[PDB]
Amino acid sequence: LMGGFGLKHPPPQILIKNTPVPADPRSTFNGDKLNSFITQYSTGQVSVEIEWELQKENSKRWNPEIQYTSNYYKSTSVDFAVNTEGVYSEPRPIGTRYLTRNL
Amino acid sequence: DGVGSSSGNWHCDSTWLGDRVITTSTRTWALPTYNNHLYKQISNGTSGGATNDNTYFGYSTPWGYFDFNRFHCHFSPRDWQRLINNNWGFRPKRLSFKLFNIQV
Repeated sequence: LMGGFGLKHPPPQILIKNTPVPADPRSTFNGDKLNSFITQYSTGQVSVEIEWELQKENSKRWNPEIQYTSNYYKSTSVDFAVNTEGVYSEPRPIGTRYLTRNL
Repeated sequence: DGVGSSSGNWHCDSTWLGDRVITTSTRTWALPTYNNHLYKQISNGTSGGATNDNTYFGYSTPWGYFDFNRFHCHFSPRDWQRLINNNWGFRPKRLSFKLFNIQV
């Protein structure tokens, strides 16, 4: 109901964790669990690639369609770009429905 | 092919294949007799109100000719939209011409 593709078997969820590294323990045995660790974090790269299938539009409409376009007039900044501070923003929401079809 | 059979069919279509598009158009025409079947000398000169810039000499014939040399002949407004929004360039390659179903 938020929109999308419903899936019985959606793309699986991917879990990631840092392995705990203990700090130096006591030199005499204690049976309690170890609560003292070295502080860590990790960084890296992630890639994702999706193949999409397209359904081409085949239409006998004579007159031109409605299209999504960018504003022609001058502006202080470009839409869908960074500003002076280096912040990327998205000006408006963009839907999918422009071309037409007979009911 | 006698008087009772048609010598062609109506083709108006566009086909978008990959790196090319093919347009085809059909129209109905009417051809009058011009000049009463005569060739005629025509001219214009400065003897009348014509200035020297507009003078000419030539001939009008008793013949017609076909002109498809405008783009709206070959493209619907929607086809022209597909072209100009999606492509960096285009050029013509080859053409075919047919003249059929004549009646005097």
